[PDB]
Amino acid sequence: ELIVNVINGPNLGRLGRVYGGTTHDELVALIEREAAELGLKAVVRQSDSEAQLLDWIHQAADAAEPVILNAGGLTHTSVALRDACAELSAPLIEVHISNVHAREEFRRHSYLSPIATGVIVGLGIQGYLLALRYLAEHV
Amino acid sequence: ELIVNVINGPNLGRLGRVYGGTTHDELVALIEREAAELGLKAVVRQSDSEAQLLDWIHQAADAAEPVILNAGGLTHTSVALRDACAELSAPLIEVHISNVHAREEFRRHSYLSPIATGVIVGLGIQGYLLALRYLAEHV
Amino acid sequence: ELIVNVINGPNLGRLGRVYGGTTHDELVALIEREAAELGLKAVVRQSDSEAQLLDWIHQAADAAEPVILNAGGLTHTSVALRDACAELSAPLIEVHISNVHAREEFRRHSYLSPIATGVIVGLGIQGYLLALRYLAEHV
Amino acid sequence: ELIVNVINGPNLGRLGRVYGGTTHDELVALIEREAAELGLKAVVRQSDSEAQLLDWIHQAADAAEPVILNAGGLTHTSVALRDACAELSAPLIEVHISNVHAREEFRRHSYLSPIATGVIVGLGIQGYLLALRYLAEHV
Amino acid sequence: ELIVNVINGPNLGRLGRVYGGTTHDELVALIEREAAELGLKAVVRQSDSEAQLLDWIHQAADAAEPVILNAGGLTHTSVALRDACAELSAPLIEVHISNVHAREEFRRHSYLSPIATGVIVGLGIQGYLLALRYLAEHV
Amino acid sequence: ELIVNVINGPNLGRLGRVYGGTTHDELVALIEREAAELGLKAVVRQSDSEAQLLDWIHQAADAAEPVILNAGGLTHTSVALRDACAELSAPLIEVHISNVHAREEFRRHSYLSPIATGVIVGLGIQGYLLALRYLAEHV
Amino acid sequence: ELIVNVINGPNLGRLGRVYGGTTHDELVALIEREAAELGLKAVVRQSDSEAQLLDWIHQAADAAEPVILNAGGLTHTSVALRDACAELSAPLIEVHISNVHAREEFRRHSYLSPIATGVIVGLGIQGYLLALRYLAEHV
Amino acid sequence: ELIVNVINGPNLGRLGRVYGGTTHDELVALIEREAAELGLKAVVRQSDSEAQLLDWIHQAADAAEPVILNAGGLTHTSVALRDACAELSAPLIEVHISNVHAREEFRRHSYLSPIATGVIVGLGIQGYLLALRYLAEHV
Amino acid sequence: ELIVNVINGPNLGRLGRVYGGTTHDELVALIEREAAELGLKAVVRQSDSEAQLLDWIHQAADAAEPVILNAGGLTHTSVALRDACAELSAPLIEVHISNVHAREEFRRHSYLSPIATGVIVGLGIQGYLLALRYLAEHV
Amino acid sequence: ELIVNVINGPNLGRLGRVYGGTTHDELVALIEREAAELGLKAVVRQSDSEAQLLDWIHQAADAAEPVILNAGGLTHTSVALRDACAELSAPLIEVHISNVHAREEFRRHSYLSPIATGVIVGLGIQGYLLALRYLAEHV
Amino acid sequence: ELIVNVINGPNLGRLGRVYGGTTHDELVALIEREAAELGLKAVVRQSDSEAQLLDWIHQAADAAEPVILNAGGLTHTSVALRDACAELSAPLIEVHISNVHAREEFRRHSYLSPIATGVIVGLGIQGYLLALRYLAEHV
Amino acid sequence: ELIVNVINGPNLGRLGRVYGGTTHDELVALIEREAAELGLKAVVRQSDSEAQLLDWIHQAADAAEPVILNAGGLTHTSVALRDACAELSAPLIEVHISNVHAREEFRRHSYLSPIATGVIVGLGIQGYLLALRYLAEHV
Ligand SMILES: O=C(O)[C@]1(O)C=C[C@@H](O)[C@H](O)C1
Ligand SMILES: O=C(O)[C@]1(O)C=C[C@@H](O)[C@H](O)C1
Ligand SMILES: O=C(O)[C@]1(O)C=C[C@@H](O)[C@H](O)C1
Ligand SMILES: O=C(O)[C@]1(O)C=C[C@@H](O)[C@H](O)C1
Ligand SMILES: O=C(O)[C@]1(O)C=C[C@@H](O)[C@H](O)C1
Ligand SMILES: O=C(O)[C@]1(O)C=C[C@@H](O)[C@H](O)C1
Ligand SMILES: O=C(O)[C@]1(O)C=C[C@@H](O)[C@H](O)C1
Ligand SMILES: O=C(O)[C@]1(O)C=C[C@@H](O)[C@H](O)C1
Ligand SMILES: O=C(O)[C@]1(O)C=C[C@@H](O)[C@H](O)C1
Ligand SMILES: O=C(O)[C@]1(O)C=C[C@@H](O)[C@H](O)C1
Ligand SMILES: O=C(O)[C@]1(O)C=C[C@@H](O)[C@H](O)C1
Ligand SMILES: O=C(O)[C@]1(O)C=C[C@@H](O)[C@H](O)C1
Ligand SMILES: [Cl-]
Ligand SMILES: [Cl-]
Ligand SMILES: [Cl-]
Ligand SMILES: [Cl-]
Ligand SMILES: [Cl-]
Ligand SMILES: [Cl-]
Ligand SMILES: [Cl-]
Ligand SMILES: [Cl-]
Ligand SMILES: [Cl-]
Ligand SMILES: [Cl-]
Ligand SMILES: [Cl-]
Ligand SMILES: [Cl-]
Ligand SMILES: [Cl-]
Ligand SMILES: [Cl-]
Ligand SMILES: [Cl-]
Ligand SMILES: [Cl-]
Ligand SMILES: [Cl-]
Ligand SMILES: [Cl-]
Repeated sequence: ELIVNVINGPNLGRLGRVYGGTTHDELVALIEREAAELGLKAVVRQSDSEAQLLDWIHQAADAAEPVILNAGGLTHTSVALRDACAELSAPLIEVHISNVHAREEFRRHSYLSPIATGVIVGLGIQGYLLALRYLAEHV
Repeated sequence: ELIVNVINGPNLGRLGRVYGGTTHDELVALIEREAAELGLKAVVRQSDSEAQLLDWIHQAADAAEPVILNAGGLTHTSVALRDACAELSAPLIEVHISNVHAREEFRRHSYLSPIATGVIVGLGIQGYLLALRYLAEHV
Repeated sequence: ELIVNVINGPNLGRLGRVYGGTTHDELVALIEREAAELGLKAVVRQSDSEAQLLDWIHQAADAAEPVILNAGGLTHTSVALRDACAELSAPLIEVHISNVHAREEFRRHSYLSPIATGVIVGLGIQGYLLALRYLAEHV
Repeated sequence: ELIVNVINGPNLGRLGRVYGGTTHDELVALIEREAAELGLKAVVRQSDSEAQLLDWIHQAADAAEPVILNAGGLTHTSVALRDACAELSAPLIEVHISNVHAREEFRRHSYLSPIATGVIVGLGIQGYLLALRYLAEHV
Repeated sequence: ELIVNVINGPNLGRLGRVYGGTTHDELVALIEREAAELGLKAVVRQSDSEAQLLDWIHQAADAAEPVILNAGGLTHTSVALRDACAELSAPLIEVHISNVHAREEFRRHSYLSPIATGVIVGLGIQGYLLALRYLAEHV
Repeated sequence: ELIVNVINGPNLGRLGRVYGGTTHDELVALIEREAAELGLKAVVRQSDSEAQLLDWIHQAADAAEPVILNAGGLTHTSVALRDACAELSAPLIEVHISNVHAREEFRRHSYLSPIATGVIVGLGIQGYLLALRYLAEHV
Repeated sequence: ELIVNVINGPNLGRLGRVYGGTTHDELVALIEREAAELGLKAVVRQSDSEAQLLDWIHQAADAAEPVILNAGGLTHTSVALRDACAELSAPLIEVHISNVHAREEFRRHSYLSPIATGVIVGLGIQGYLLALRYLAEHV
Repeated sequence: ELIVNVINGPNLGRLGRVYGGTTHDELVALIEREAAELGLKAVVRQSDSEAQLLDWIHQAADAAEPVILNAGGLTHTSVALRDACAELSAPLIEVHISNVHAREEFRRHSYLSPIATGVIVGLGIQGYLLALRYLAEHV
Repeated sequence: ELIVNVINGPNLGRLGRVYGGTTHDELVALIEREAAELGLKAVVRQSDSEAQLLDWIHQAADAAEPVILNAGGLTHTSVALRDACAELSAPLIEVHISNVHAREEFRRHSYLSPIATGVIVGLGIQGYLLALRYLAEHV
Repeated sequence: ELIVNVINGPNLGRLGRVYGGTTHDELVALIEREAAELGLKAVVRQSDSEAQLLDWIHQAADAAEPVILNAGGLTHTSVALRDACAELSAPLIEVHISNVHAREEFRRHSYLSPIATGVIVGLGIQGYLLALRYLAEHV
Repeated sequence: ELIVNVINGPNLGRLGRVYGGTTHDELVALIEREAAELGLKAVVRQSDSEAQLLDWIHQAADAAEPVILNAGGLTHTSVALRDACAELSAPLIEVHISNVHAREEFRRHSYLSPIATGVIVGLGIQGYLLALRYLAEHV
Repeated sequence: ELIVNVINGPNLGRLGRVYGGTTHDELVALIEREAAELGLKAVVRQSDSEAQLLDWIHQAADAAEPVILNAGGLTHTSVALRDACAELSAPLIEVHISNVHAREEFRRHSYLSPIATGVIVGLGIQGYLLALRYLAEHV
């Protein structure tokens, strides 16, 4: 179907001021533009609140919509986020802008990867665009 | 520039008979077709021999050409492969067809990821295509 | 005394749609019915927000009321939740609907168990009812 | 059906002289009284001999009768006990009188929990009674 | 410059009812009094909400103001908090009222210490005052 | 009372030629000046000899005088130093000039912290001055 | 010489009702038949009692007779069994019916293998027969 | 069917000059002789080249022929070898001439055992013969 | 008082045929002779049965008699033995004939030492005699 | 022969003001008295200096005299002390006054025990006397 | 005798374009020149193929010639290489050009060092020359 | 320049009575002779006192003279020694006479290697001579 949810977690609202010079609004505009090219509709949301993130994931579970998720630090710490993402019946693509394996050791474990469909790391902001293209070819 | 090397390691010659139903020749034809669309030239090679893989990586180092590398099992075991890939001055994108984080614990460490530019896992054969598209936008 | 607090953490609002087919409202009605049978009053609350959970625990600490707590994923990750529960002077019973020891290894550690009075796991929704009955016999 | 086996392992014969002031005979009389209230028949047995415990578990496997098991120290050490309990087709409820998570680190692993239906810890002698009530509601 | 942010995390609102008999309002009044003595202005804030804490840290990053941070339990669990604190360009002093090394083993790791300027533990409420004095000598 | 012992361990005699540009004699003069301001007497001693350090600690134990201790490398290696410091009945403040948590992993464990009153790290030479001020307020 | 002891440990009396459909008596009859073919005499014994197993091993030590040993769960837990088997001067062949390496991680360590002559796992009941044939060729 | 592949890995060409006095050609002649006795045909191959080993395993996968494999050092290091052996649909028997559990700790883990049918260790060269006999009884 | 229990666990009945050339009866006669010299009565018992050992320990707990215990392999494996020994109100001296620290790594942990009064290892059979002499001076 | 060296390491000079109320001089007088009873000569020495301890051990190595050694904290930290003690050709008995296994985890490893003849822990000051008696019976 | 084998493993053919500016041919010429000075003959070989390396080691084993070996990445990964080197009866000197202990943690373990005569690391290309000089003095 | 410091740590004064038959004075005479051949001056010092070793290292730091250091046991235990050696601006060569990797596991970690220029192990006393020759070629 058309709709794809792009969910960013804590601190991703500060993009542009490791993660590069593009701002979160620029990111939204890039995503929406690529999604229209692809025949999808992208709904892009960001929150520093875990409960707010869980609500958005819950809604994608009930609507059976795919999710492209950059959980930020919660990647490495939240079992609650993992359990909500485990209910999604449509694909889940875990995105990271930086290469989490070229940093601290503790960033090289994700609670999320074992239940995601796939993972894209280190490809910068284009990683989101590439995740979108995967989803457009997989319907 | 135009040229991109796609290097597959041991056992990837057997694709199609976890990794899906597409054969290695089909993979080559998909890659070459997408690369022409993108304005690149893809040189796709596969070997079960580590020394053969090292030679191909060496040549990409000397020519300063990017590499999209699916090292297979060597991902988790070869320091020699890592050291040769560390000499590449152009981007290196680590690809895995399956989600290595939804399998055995020992597949969740890569010698390669810390020196790659980025990593794509679990997106099937499309992961190669997406890696190509990253490289076409990054020249 | 009469009052018992039943606190559910993140994702437990979604019960019924591992954790079984009963909904969170059904759970509330089962608990309140069993508590009246037992001569207690049950106050049942659920939140995906850690701060909201901490507030409820704080209030039970100040009122010296017992707590039956199913913290969900926070069980395995929150030191903050643990520290607030450590102030309770009345009993704390840790409940889990599923058997956390028949799942992933990371679910077999609880920040909570060392400061709880006791723990009930794998007995489904009845675990809450049984926790209530323990508290009715222990006043 | 009516019958429930309550099996205590080594040292539980010494109850009453961490584990509280009730004796093993008092425990038997409490259990039998609660089981009659519930419409069940409780057969309560205790042994310091692992082979004797294995025989009792074997017999519950062949008769398809549920077991409430407090294995004492064997909880943390016996793979043999685990393997016999794994054959039970009726529910197995692991009971501990003390909170094993508020003690030594080595008491926080059980060979038994991964194959039990559920686990009750730290609720004192009432834990047995509560296990019985779970079984009476689950037939 | 004059301004110093003092940020307390979850449960620190309950001070006074390990952490001693002074209340959070008393703490605020002590800090403000010492800061005026020193020629600074202290802005003291407390929240049980991680997102609220992240917002305050974000604002100190944008204003280039120093932070004295007692994150409570989040010290040991939050990568998100760490990443926001890593953006601060002015000093960050990690404070703990209790000696975290004389307690549970899990309190002896901090996500925060590697990116802080310095750390003060076990000196009670005076630790905040001493952190202030460090900052007044370092401008 | 008036007297405070400031004990520096191996290599701290070389300060000034990570640890900054102030010399050990300058440090002594700074400490003595701040201690007089505070109404105390500071006795500052440095040795590369563990036995010499143990003797000084022994004497503070017998006199019931507080100690501010920067043990240098011995922090991470000496159980003997720990055991002598455990006899002190007056406060012990562990000081480190550098942030030991922003360095090698092996510097992030101290034999000393669990028996100290408190710990100050990364605040440079001022850490000693701040430790003094804690002791002047705590008599 | 002619005699070979075949010793089965706890739970192996229940064979036939992972370990397959053959019963312990059938196993005995298969072994005795193969041993006669080979010119040996097989003495096959089974016990759920560790002390009973130790006695049988002791007797093989004093008689200098080889042992084919399937210790069941005791494989992974008993140092006492290991020490008695270490006295055997004739060969000891450790047998397991299932593949212990395709199961839980804890089954992949044996106290016995380092002192055995050799080990056969995963070959079902034939493993015993093959162990016998090894011993008939090694006299 | 008749055919069984016996594959030896690196260094096994040097047998006879821990592993005993029989040469690799003697081993081949022993195997072929026992296989004819059993009504099978044994094809025995040895290589120090991992790629050569992978090719032989690939061919057994395509022909659906059983494999008796002594991978030598590759046992403990190769994920590539493991993945090729995982495709075999006929039985795989892992053989080791020495007892790998009476040696260095690092020899007590095999990448191969979890996907083999069964494993024979420490029975010398007879282990191959016994593996053959297992396969002759299992068709 | 006069009576001292000397309890030997599994395999110690075989002394004399690492542990030296003295037999268990010789050991008994040496102990009884030294105990009479010392004004005590020694009751020396040995069993390969854990339940039998637990019974003897239970009886020493009820009589408030000291125990000198060489548990053999059970030292390193039994939590049940530990828990029964923890009830003894008179001294418990753990004896080992061999030096358990000059052997396998797994012999360097004892479940028993943390609850014993003291431990004697590597002094051969004299260790028992020395334990007796400690008890004669400690009444 | 007659002579026995009793060597105490750091902090043991402070005995009497865990380790009990006897002073180091009292200890010396007790030892010398027991040694004369036994027909030996005891030379008792104590130092907080590792080099001084090494010299004394060196001299016992050259004279081939036994050593009873309580190294204090150095037990757990010094490889240098271990290597010098490894040269002794006469017996070495490691003594500890307290039970090192009922304390911190880090006290339960000794660099010394693997090269000692034997070890006595937790028997208080009598442990020295008992070590002497072992040596008098072993010449 | 005169002959010394110098064996370089994978990637060492690329020297000169961490490892410095000298090329592999320059290295060969330096070695041969120093070996003639010393009265030896140096045979210097390099391969990226493990099987090729094993063959060269095999030949040195059969000829009883010493080996100076820089295995590159295989140092840290190959058990096969280790086992072939373990057959050498003449000295084996492990050489590394860089300091492997000032790099990643995984480079600080060698499969080779425990069976080598000696190891030289971090001395650059001169390390080979120094290894030669050791061998010339040791015949 | 001409001068090279050769520093030996604890127990190396006892050479000659694992480490071979040459005495420390013989070692000094060998070193001085080789150093004169090379055009250097060797100053060779040995101490069992860590403080004495630190003083010598300090002096080499201030004079900018190279150091060849065999720290003995302190290699594996001293952070203080490491920190003083880290100040040296001229090369530091870590020498060990024995192969520390063919011994106990605990000898295979050095605090020193990560800050040394290079390391020579297992080449006996010649290792010192070879270290000298490295330094003569590196000025
Ligand atoms: O987009 C990223 O690279 C990242 O997910 C963002 C924040 C961090 O906490 C993650 O480690 C990486
Ligand atoms: O493409 C893959 O999924 C993989 O790289 C292939 C072979 C395996 O050894 C890797 O673990 C995953
Ligand atoms: O109720 C349960 O079973 C659970 O507490 C709920 C959510 C999960 O995160 C816990 O692991 C188990
Ligand atoms: O009932 C109990 O609390 C326990 O099962 C009894 C004996 C101990 O060994 C277990 O750890 C706890
Ligand atoms: O101030 C403190 O001591 C602390 O930061 C407060 C709450 C706890 O979670 C930390 O461990 C310590
Ligand atoms: O003052 C310091 O920062 C330190 O205590 C000095 C020397 C080092 O060994 C400690 O790690 C830190
Ligand atoms: O025969 C077997 O497969 C086994 O020895 C029997 C019982 C289990 O406890 C062992 O893990 C395997
Ligand atoms: O046959 C053997 O015993 C072995 O497989 C051969 C070579 C070694 O690397 C294995 O550890 C054992
Ligand atoms: O007496 C002994 O040395 C020992 O207790 C006896 C049997 C073994 O299992 C223990 O490790 C040591
Ligand atoms: O005698 C003792 O108990 C001890 O050896 C003395 C000092 C401590 O450092 C040891 O841990 C125990
Ligand atoms: O020569 C060296 O420094 C090295 O052996 C070469 C390649 C790397 O893989 C080793 O870690 C070091
Ligand atoms: O020279 C040596 O081999 C050594 O440095 C000397 C003493 C020991 O403590 C080191 O482990 C090795
Ligand atoms: Cl996970
Ligand atoms: Cl890595
Ligand atoms: Cl990844
Ligand atoms: Cl915990
Ligand atoms: Cl539990
Ligand atoms: Cl388990
Ligand atoms: Cl960290
Ligand atoms: Cl500690
Ligand atoms: Cl700290
Ligand atoms: Cl073992
Ligand atoms: Cl595995
Ligand atoms: Cl095995
Ligand atoms: Cl323990
Ligand atoms: Cl050790
Ligand atoms: Cl001990
Ligand atoms: Cl190794
Ligand atoms: Cl290090
Ligand atoms: Cl090394």
